[PDB]
Amino acid sequence: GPGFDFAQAIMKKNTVVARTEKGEFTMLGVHDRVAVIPTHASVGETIYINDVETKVLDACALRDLTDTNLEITIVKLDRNQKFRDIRHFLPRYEDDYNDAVLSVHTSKFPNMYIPVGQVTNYGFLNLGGTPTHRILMYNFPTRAGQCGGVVTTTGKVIGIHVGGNGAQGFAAMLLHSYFTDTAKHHHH
Ligand SMILES: *[C@@H](O)[C@H](C[C@@H]1CCNC1=O)NC(=O)[C@H](CC(C)C)NC(=O)OCc1ccccc1
Repeated sequence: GPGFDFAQAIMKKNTVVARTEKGEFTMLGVHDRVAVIPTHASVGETIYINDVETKVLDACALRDLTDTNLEITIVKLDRNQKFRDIRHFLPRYEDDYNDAVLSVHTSKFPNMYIPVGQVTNYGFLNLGGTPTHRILMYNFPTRAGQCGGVVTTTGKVIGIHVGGNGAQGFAAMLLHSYFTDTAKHHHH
């Protein structure tokens, strides 16, 4: 069946409730003090993490080389706790997946597992008015309150939930190379 045990281990050790001016989002911690949140959360200079105001030391809204939104924002947080390093659970490449789980961690839903079934590399989506790339699709009627939700199969953390049209849901891909130590460049 679905990898419920894996999703639960990821929720236990690597998720927190994040709250911006746009409301609450499940937030996946990736390594050290680096986490991700859907870009439409509109992250600013500070953010609530588990209802604790926290300094946002960096925020990078990912876009691809066509200058198209990827709907992922990576943040660096001023907190004492380190996140378990889960980078080795991220996919190297784009892919399709079987029998995935969507897990939510908010105030309203502290832990929440939804089997969404098959996940297809959808590609381009006009995501409520914003052209977006690298989208994963599942045939499940996801709802408000689920954004940021972590999409997993066993051994792989494959994306975070960003939208849904009433019949399908949509996640932004997570790729391993989003989080490697790289080069020295001016990004703001
Ligand atoms: C989470 O903030 C929320 C989840 C949507 C909401 C309804 N059901 C879901 O799964 N995301 C959005 O509302 C999202 C925000 C954009 C700025 C990314 N917009 C959205 O989902 O629009 C509906 C739609 C999605 C895909 C094709 C056509 C319409």
